[PDB]
Amino acid sequence: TVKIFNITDNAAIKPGTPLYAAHFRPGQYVDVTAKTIGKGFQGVMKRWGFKGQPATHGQTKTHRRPGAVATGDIGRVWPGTKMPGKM
Amino acid sequence: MTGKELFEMWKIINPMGLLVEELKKRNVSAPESRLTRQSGGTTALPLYFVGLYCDKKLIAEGPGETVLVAEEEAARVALRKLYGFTENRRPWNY
Amino acid sequence: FREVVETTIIEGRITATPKESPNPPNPSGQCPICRWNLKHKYNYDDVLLLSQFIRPHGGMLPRKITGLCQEEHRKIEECVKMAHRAGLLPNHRPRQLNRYLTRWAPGSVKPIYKKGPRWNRVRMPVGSPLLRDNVCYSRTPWKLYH
Amino acid sequence: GGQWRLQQGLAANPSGYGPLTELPDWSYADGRPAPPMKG
Amino acid sequence: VKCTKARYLKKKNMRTLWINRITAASQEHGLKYPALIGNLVKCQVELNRKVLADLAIYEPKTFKSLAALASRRRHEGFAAALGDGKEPEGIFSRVVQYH
Amino acid sequence: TYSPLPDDYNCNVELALTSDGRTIVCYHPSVDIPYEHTKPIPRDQVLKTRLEEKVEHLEEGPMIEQLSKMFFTTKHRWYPHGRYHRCRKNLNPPKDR
Amino acid sequence: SSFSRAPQQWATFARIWYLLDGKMQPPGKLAAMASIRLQGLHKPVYHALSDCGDHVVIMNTRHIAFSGNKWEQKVYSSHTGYPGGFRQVTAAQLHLRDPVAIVKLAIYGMLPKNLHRRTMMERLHLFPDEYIPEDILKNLVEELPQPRKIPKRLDEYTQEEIDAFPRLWTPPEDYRL
Amino acid sequence: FKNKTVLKKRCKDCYLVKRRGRWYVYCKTHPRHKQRQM
Amino acid sequence: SYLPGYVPKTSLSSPPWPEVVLPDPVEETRHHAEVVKKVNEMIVTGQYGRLFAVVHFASRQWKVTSEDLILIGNELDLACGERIRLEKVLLVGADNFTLLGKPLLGKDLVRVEATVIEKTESWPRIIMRFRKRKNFKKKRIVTTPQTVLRINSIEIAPCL
Ligand SMILES: [Mg+2]
Ligand SMILES: [Mg+2]
Ligand SMILES: [Mg+2]
Ligand SMILES: [Zn+2]
Ligand SMILES: [Zn+2]
Repeated sequence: TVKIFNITDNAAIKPGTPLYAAHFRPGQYVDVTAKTIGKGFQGVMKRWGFKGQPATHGQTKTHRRPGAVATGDIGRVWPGTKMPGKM
Repeated sequence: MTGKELFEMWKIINPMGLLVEELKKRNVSAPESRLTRQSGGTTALPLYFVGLYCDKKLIAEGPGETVLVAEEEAARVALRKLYGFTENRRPWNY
Repeated sequence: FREVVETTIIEGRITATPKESPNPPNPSGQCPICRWNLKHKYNYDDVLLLSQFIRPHGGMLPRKITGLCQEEHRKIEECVKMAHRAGLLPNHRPRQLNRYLTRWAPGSVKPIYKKGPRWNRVRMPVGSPLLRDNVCYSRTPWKLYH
Repeated sequence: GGQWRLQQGLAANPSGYGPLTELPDWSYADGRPAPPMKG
Repeated sequence: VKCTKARYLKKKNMRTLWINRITAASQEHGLKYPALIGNLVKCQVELNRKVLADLAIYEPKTFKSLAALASRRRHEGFAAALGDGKEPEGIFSRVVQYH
Repeated sequence: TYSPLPDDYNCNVELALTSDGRTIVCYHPSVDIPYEHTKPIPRDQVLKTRLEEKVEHLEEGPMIEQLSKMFFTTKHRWYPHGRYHRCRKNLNPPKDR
Repeated sequence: SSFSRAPQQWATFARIWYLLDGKMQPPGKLAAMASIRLQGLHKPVYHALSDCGDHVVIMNTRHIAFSGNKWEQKVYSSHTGYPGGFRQVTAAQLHLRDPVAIVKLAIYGMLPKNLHRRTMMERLHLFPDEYIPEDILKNLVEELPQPRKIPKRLDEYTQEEIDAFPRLWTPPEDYRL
Repeated sequence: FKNKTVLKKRCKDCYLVKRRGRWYVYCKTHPRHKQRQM
Repeated sequence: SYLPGYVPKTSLSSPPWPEVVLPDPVEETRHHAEVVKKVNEMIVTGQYGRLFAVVHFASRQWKVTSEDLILIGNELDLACGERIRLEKVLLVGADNFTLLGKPLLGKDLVRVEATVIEKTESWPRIIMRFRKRKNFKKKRIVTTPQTVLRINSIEIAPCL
């Protein structure tokens, strides 16, 4: 992996140079960026934490589904609606 | 031969050469090429209007996409004007 | 004019005063505007006339001293406000968005978030209804609302 | 220019009773007058 | 049905194109289209919009002649309006009479 | 000293009326571009001067953005067309003058 | 003109690069003449299928002027189509973000609403300041005249103009001013 | 302040000022007399 | 001394358009005479070529030149191959001069000669009426007769 770091002009270091872990010191604060653990295609309960439907009390094949996705006046679903997908 | 032009009927190669020979044999100075008008130039679709001058007097002007083809078209215009076969010339009397 | 200085010692002196140009074209007029035949022939651009009728610090002189009638005085006042907002008086200052024909003070108008239907449209005012009566020189009158 | 033409008496339409609309369109090349137009 | 009604639309659109091109050429000469048209009609020159656009494209010097003529007629009309009396009618504001 | 239009861009329009006043005569010789208004025309030791043939093949995206930037057009002109339209096109169009 | 057919066509349908200045101009007057020149409606050879638009280069778009209180009243609305995407920014805020946005939007609204519009937009070139790239500067022909007339601030008046304008009124000789 | 369509001066010390495009009744001695134009 | 009516230079004191003074009529008339004489000598010498004319014909205006074709949309009671004189000449022009009628040029000044060379029919034009839900459908097919003329000559004579 190559990553691009934004620096000012006084922090220029020659290309081809080695960097080690003592570039950082104890007792400080850092930000760590990484690609998270992929979960595949997940539904709304695991992806978004939706409450879902109860198990018993007459329920037909609906325990883990999104309910209404929008209102009836709009004949569409709003962009950014939380749906199953890649997590 | 009604609706055709001179260099569609009679193909020539060096209109600048023919023009300088005609001007030399009728005793006027050699024509100078100058860039009269110019649009674009750094684009892929320029326009160059190149004029041919003799003793600081305009004898021709011609358009083109490059300076060289504009100069060639101006030479053709000058040849048509000298030879009398111009587009607004008198039509044939039938 | 008259000046006062402080140095405690305060005193005022009378300095040189400009005079009216000798032969007005309409000597029977009442206001200076009516006298010099400018009744509907000036705008906010005419900073020569407005500078004749303002104070050294951008404010305005009153009617009993300018000799102006009330319509003309209110028209000069609006022209002077519009000229100040257009920046046409750089030296008559107190104590970047470019403008002209500015009726209201720029910090007092709220943005028109909801324009109306085109029978009830909220228009933006331009110019001055007091300068509505100026000479048109055109077959279309002044548009006071845009 | 209809109101101007009316002020000059020259109809309002240029295709009304002028020489432009009533003179013959053509004639024979030797000079014989054409048969009259149907309009 | 579209063919039959498009005959009317064809005539209307061609007049619109002629007015557009006359507007363009007149504005190149500094005039406006109402100025050109009205003052040509006042000069008794009865060229229509079709041949006026055709002259705008293929005979620019003839169109500049027409534009200068219309501009001069406009100036004569303005001068007559300011004069308001019985000053002479103007060279190009004379009207040929037919009986 | 009066001119209805400036006489320095196309032709020198001079208007006239005949003595009977029935015809208008326009005299308009062209205006020639002056010399002073023009501008002059702009102007390995051991091996052969080898001709520099490089043609970097570009993908559809970079090629279309290069063409569109060069001609000041959008990408939609450069995207292809299908066989229906390709066979609908008239390849022997009528030609006048 | 006794040209050949291909050079005659090239001369007739060649593109021109017009130059337009900002600096105290109303965006809509700039936009009206820019839309005319971008469509090609200034040519008598105009047709909507003739593709006869030209290039318009507007500079000093940071120094435009709005008449009235349009800087504080006129609102530009957009909607990022997410629930809550509705943004309404004043002309002042839009100008302080993007100094070409106001002129660009005025020209965009005045161009015809067809599939040629974004082509004309890509032949439109806008620059906020006096700086123009060198290729464009070698491309330009005909700086078009400015629609507004620059009302000439008081300190710019010559002393000849100042003393030629008559003094209208006599001030009293005892007033403080 | 209280919103009024008709602004009335309830004292001799009330004064009318047009600020930020609206009329206001201000009273430095009786602050309950403060009025804002609608 | 300011004249009575003197308004000082403000923005609205004077009209925005520049002041225009027209030429004095007698000098202008002599100028018209000299311009017409110059154009007449140009016609006499023959310093022209390739005239065009705007000609009124069959309710329409045609901008014709020599060796031209025009398609008139009605029958013209003339046999094919027949020379006629077009007469209602609104304009005749050339390079360096044009002549304009008010509204028509005199026939002693310009002569347009054309020739009927074809008498034919137009391609079939479909006239269809249809109104929906009211059973309104009619079809008609017409062919308009037509005449193709060739403009032979445009001749001007010294008469100005
Ligand atoms: Mg549960
Ligand atoms: Mg069941
Ligand atoms: Mg179950
Ligand atoms: Zn007064
Ligand atoms: Zn109170």
